[PDB]
Amino acid sequence: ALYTPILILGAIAAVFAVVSVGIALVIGPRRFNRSKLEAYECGIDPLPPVAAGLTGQRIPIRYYLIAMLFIVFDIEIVFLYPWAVAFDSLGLFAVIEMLLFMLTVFVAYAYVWRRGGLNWD
Amino acid sequence: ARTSTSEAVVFWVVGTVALVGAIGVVAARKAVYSAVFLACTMISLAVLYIAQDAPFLGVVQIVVYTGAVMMLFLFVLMLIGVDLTESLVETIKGHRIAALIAGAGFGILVIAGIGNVSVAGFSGLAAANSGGNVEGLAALIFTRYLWAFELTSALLITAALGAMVLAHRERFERRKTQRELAIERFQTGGHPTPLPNPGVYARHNSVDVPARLPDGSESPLSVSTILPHR
Amino acid sequence: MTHPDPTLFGHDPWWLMLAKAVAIFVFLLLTVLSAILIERKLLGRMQMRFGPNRVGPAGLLQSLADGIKLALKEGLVPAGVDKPIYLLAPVISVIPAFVAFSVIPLGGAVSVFGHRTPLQLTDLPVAVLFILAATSIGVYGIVLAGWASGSTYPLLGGLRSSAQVVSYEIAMGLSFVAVFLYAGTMSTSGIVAAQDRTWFVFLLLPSFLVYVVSMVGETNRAPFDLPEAEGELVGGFHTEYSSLKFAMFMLAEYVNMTTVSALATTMFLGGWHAPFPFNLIDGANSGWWPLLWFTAKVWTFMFLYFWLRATLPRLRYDQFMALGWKVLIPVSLLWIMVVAITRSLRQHGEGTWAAWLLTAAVVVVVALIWGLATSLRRRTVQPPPPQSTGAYPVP
Amino acid sequence: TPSIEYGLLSPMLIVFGVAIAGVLIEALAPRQSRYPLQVTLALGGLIATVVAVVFVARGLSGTPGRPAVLGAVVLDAPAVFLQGTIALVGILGIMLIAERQKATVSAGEARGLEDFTPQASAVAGSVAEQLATKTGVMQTEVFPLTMFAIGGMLLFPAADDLLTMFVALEVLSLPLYLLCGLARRRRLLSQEAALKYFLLGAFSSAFFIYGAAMLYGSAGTLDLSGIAESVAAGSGNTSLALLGVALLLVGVLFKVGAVPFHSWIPDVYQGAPTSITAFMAAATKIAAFGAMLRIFYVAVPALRDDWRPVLWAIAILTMVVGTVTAVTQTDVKRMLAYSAVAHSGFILTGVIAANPAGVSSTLFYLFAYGFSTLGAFAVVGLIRNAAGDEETSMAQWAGLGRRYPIVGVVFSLFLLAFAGIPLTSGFVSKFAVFKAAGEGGAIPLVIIGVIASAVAAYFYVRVIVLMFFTEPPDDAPELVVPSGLSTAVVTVTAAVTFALGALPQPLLDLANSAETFL
Amino acid sequence: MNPDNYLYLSALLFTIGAAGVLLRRNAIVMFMCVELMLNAANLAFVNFSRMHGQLDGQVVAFFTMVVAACEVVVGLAIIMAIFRTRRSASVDDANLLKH
Repeated sequence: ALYTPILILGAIAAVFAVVSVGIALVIGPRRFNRSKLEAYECGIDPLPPVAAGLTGQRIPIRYYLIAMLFIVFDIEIVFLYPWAVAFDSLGLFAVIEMLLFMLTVFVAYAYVWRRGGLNWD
Repeated sequence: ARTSTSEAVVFWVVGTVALVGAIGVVAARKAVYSAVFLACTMISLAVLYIAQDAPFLGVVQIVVYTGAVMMLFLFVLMLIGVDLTESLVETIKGHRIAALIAGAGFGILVIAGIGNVSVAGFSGLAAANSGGNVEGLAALIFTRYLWAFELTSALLITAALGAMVLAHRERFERRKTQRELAIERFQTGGHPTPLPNPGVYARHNSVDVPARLPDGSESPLSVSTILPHR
Repeated sequence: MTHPDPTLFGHDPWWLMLAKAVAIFVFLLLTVLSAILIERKLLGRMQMRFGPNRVGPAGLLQSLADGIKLALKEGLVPAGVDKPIYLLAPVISVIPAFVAFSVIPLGGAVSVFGHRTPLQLTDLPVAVLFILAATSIGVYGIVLAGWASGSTYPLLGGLRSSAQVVSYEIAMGLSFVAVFLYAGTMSTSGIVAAQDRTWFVFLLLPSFLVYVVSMVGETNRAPFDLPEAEGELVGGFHTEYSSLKFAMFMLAEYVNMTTVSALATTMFLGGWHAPFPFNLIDGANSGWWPLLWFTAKVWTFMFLYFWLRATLPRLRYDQFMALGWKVLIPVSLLWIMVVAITRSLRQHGEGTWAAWLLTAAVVVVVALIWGLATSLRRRTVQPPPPQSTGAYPVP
Repeated sequence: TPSIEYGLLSPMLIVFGVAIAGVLIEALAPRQSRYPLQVTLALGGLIATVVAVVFVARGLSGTPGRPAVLGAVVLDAPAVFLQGTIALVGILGIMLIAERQKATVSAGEARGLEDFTPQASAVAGSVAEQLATKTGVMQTEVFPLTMFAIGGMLLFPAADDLLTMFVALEVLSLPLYLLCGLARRRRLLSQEAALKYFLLGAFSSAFFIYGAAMLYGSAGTLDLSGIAESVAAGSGNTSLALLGVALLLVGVLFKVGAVPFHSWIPDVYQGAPTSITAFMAAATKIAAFGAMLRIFYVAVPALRDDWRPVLWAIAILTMVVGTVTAVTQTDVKRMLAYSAVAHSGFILTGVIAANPAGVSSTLFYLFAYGFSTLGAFAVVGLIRNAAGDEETSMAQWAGLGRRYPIVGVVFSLFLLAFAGIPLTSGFVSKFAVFKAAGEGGAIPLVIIGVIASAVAAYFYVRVIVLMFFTEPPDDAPELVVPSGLSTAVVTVTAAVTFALGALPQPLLDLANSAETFL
Repeated sequence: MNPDNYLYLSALLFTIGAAGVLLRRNAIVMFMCVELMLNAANLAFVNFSRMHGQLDGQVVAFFTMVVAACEVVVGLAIIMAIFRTRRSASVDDANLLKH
């Protein structure tokens, strides 16, 4: 229990959104046009159906390193929440424990930063 | 031991989503579809964690795996492709059948080993969550499991070191700056000032269209190097 | 004590919790329909215009008119799109946006038709992180809309949405920690109750700033409206979307604005407690007035949003991410450490030692950040050499 | 509040703090000063770790042992023995890893004799990689990573609960996943090895965690002693206990390399940096077998009649497929990999003993075999093709001993030890495990191990034939002795393999005193 | 609904994850399948912890998620290096070491 209001609000939202998309597709004019249905390219003809030999199959991101670091850091930061909420109940022992853990995280972060890991985007 | 029929409904719908999501992860031939299916499965498992009297675990599941599947989607776009539809055709002679058999057998055997267990006593979690689910997790993590919590830092550091050593590219492979490019015998402008635009024709103005030289031939420079002519 | 208050939450009759959900839904709809018109009129004023003032009296219907127009408009489904995901993306953006707002305290307990119930749809032991999870799911709508549209500009917009997450997610998560630390809970009712003595904005100012920046980022609002970036990507991810699907994207963005501003109020501005000028007034925190105060604070955040739009360019998303990982994350992490040590010392009687630390720590941060700003980087200069092209003589 | 036995946890704490300090050295130390500090910081730390362990050994003289962190870590005699072994093997491994190139005419000497590519993020053979090699840059991040592995491998024997073992398994595996892909030459092979090892290690760790889940379900706790009390007390779910034991065994057997799970080792040991190959083939085997000893002698002894028959088969397969597959292997590195596969089964025989002699024999076997394997892989690293690539094809080794009698003799000693000929620690080692197995009722395993050793002696001996009994070919590989560190590793290792075979009672008394778990 | 059903689901999910690692060449897909196995283990821990009236398994799920994140990042690093050298993320292509 205690979650069924969240489910009611989610159900209201999902019905609202699904019916919204249905209205989008159903209400208003509809006329087939190959030009209308073609990709937007600022008015220029979009590439042939076979976009090109190779072509935009793969998109490099310049922050792959920061994305990888984000994975680990985001997961590792969730340990703070139980520590934060249990603070004043765990005592100085936990304070020192998390200070050491956060210093370890800081060392990781400083190694990443000072060695240019955060720079290429 | 039978949990509330509401929990039954939640399990059935959500675990249906989770099982279908895993199946799509394995079966979807577009990697982006597989990523989305993984996100669905993670969300469903988070819902199950909440339903099993594990609020914080489920919520953290949603959060962290939203992040994780976003990054895995980025890496799918980088390393695999934007909408590449992989063949999924067995390349190792008979490997597909052997893998299906082994997976099914392992699943059947694990189900057999699990068998009926809950009938042997299912102590609800209320006595534990009382006082705060997160409070209980904090009590355990920083009291009994403090050493493992500390070693998670080693895991994090090792991941960072691996990323930096294998992924980060030092100065030698650093891409030249726009500032750098403009320089060096006035690069990028001395040379075909701004390379000639693709040709514009009636019925064809796309970038793949090569421009026409005075004699009527097609200028190779007008069309980019990467395009497959036209 | 153990929030959510078990004597208040989880005991609504089915119809009453249905009505509270319906009221929250209608409130969010009217709040978005307001925010649209109010933002346009306030931007006009900040640019010396009147903004919309014709459609209906005083231009009231302009937001409603735009919504109905988008409804009455052709439902486009371009060829070359992943039809399923292309149609789902607005739904994935919308549902979580509405869901997140469920655990937002719009008031204290009130006796509606005898039933004592909160002016709040419900509350959870981990409510704040539940909002975070809903908002994080919502970004899948943006990213999958960008990707599924099968066009270069939507693709770039969706990639910018992914980068946007990589920038703001960790900063937001860390910004929550200090509030949890002073509150001793993750429920929003508990976080508001813990603010009876004083609002955490004064106590947790660094956390407030980090959270607000990560917020403006999370909603994709200027100067971090990068996924759209109409000046660069035309329409970003919501290119190729028209009619109610685009309308749903924008409604999702505005509901995210409302949700995150309501959270900011909840966990930094005493939630629904009346401001200082009405703090001393009798019953200012009882009955329906708390709803007025909550809406007032939320709309001050809305004003901050509009003001940011009207007075800042948009960063390049790499610059924004460098902000997040070089300023927001380090600052939030060091603030969490400093606040933890401060509370531990105060609980151990050290007293002044904490004040010397706290004040000093920020004083150090305010320096080193400026170090990354002007005193050590981003304030240098250089020269360059000429080429063979017979360049003139620079006086 | 929790009570932390710092004196007990001292070795692991020292190693992990040293790893953190090494990452700091990478973070805020200038390039030219990084390597001198790291090799300084690493080796000293491990030496300190060694020192710590011996004092901890003195600490456990009276009591059999003690837990440290409210369970989750128990320093008992087997734990300190395995931790000391891993510390020594780590010292040797880091002496191998720190070996720099043999400065010929230029100052570009940069940790290349260690076989580490100057910039692992670069495309192999790219102009960037070539320019980095010319500039003599080294990714010193290796030293912390290695240390982290040791830290994990120090804990993994000493972990006293499922969660700590799983965390330690990941902590030791991830560094090795990364290290396997940093080789200086044959970079394609090293990268493939890293990918294979990561994929299969992640698979095995998934099995490990799922088995931990099943054991926890059966027992209602994840401290090993609690699991033992549950299974012995008969209160828990026996079927779940068995399934969890099996799934956990899957992971631990992957870590040691049993035949059903060994397939990675040939490729990974071939393609990984020779230094990292030497380091891992000892350290990971030691840590995995220590953990498996703990699980089968602390966590789940009562279910012996249930898991004995399984290990039996595995051991059989391990000895047979591991040895037979090696008979016709033509690459020295891959042959040593299959030799390690076979010796995993040899160890597993003494684990199957399920008696104190089993533990003593296993500990001695791990010590002696880890040392011997580390030495053999270091020697295989010393042999070079004319192009610089480590010559590993057995044909190029013809007459290698004749051209280099000292290294030939040392490598022949290592091979004889692996075969288990007497006067080598390898004999005493195999004898101990076989004696434990027979005394434990597993004589048939002793017979099968006898047969497997007879088969393996052939491929151990063919290499000696190539070294000494054949004239060197026209293009014989030369012996490069990059630095005195590698020489010290080879000398210490061979000297151990020989002394510990002639007069093994030292360290065999210590193995005996480490026959009981807490 | 018998709580044991969750375990079956976990068993199924792990199974599918296992099958994925055997059937899909793309290294990213393999990583997602490994994540599926780890999450199935988490589900088993959560159910068992609910059964035993203690949060231990819920704690273990956190550490499993941490390990999953670190493993995924390490695999991503290895795959990035391999992709740079080869421009392919297929595991089958890493076949040089054999026999």
